[PDB]
Amino acid sequence: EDDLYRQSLEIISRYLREQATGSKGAAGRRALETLRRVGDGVQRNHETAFQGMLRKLDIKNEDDVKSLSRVMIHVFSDGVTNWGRIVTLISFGAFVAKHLKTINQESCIEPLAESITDVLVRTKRDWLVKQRGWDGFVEFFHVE
Amino acid sequence: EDDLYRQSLEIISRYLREQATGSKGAAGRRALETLRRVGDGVQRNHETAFQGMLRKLDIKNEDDVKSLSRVMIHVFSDGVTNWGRIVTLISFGAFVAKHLKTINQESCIEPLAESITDVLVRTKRDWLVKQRGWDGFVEFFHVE
Amino acid sequence: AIXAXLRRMADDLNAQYE
Amino acid sequence: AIXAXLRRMADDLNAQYE
Ligand SMILES: [Cl-]
Ligand SMILES: [Cl-]
Ligand SMILES: [Cl-]
Ligand SMILES: [Cl-]
Ligand SMILES: [Cl-]
Ligand SMILES: [Cl-]
Ligand SMILES: [Cl-]
Ligand SMILES: [Zn+2]
Ligand SMILES: [Zn+2]
Ligand SMILES: [Zn+2]
Ligand SMILES: [Zn+2]
Ligand SMILES: [Zn+2]
Ligand SMILES: [Zn+2]
Ligand SMILES: [Zn+2]
Ligand SMILES: [Zn+2]
Ligand SMILES: [Zn+2]
Ligand SMILES: [Zn+2]
Repeated sequence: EDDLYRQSLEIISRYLREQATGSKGAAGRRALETLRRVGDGVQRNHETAFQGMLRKLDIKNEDDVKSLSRVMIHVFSDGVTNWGRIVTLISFGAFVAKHLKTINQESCIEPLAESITDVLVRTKRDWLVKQRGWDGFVEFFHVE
Repeated sequence: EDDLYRQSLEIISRYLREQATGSKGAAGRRALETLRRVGDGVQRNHETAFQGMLRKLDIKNEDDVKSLSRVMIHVFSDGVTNWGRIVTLISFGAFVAKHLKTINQESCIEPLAESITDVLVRTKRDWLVKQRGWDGFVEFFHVE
Repeated sequence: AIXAXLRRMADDLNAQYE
Repeated sequence: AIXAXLRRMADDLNAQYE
């Protein structure tokens, strides 16, 4: 029933699977392309930091898919919402998804994608709607 | 271990129980007094609206303590956080607690208080800390 | 709706208290 | 910490994109 939820899950799960495996509507297409360009950039620029992060989380938890969602909740806990945060969290999700596949090629990224989508859509719904959803995301990052 | 959580739960559970039953540190004392004055005011001014609200929620759900927490999540879903929202949600919580006791005098308000406290502290922790926590709450509403 | 019309009374209390 | 130092790279990306 939830259009925004399904759309978001489609985009985020597709990105995480592409990233984890390394192989590949119109609004969704543009969003995914933007996510690829910006997200691959976050991962390139912050690879060292991301590597440092995932280990710490692993020592405390891993095993629980919910590890990432809590990190997301903490990021947003100062009451600020922006697309930089949203794309950075998705990018870190892709980094974690890559790691999970590296350990086990039959790992599924779907629970991770759902976790990320749940936080964004359920807890930031009206912000997303006001900001024109995934269309706004594309327009925020488009340069030329 | 979580000082802010325990402090918040103390204040919120005490208010909900006082409201529901009708009978009665220093930082906690001031917070509770402020919550009484402002919260009783919200309930007085918005009694009709609150009555209208609880029924609708009852038709869809009730029975689940989580009904209120979701309402809270939706209120905050535009990415805005302020003390007016926090006190209004707590006040509506007290209105709901009163209702639950009216139906069953042995109803416990604790799950409701924990639900409210979980959302505020876990999802708004850094905002609360920046705003000086319950001290800031008192200072925001103090007039004379 | 319940959401927006709690969020009316909350913001328009918040903005009584500046 | 992990939280604040994701929230560094996110806000200081957000404020590249104005
Ligand atoms: Cl269907
Ligand atoms: Cl427009
Ligand atoms: Cl203890
Ligand atoms: Cl949540
Ligand atoms: Cl100060
Ligand atoms: Cl709602
Ligand atoms: Cl954290
Ligand atoms: Zn679809
Ligand atoms: Zn690992
Ligand atoms: Zn799966
Ligand atoms: Zn809404
Ligand atoms: Zn105590
Ligand atoms: Zn009832
Ligand atoms: Zn109980
Ligand atoms: Zn923090
Ligand atoms: Zn009012
Ligand atoms: Zn960066």
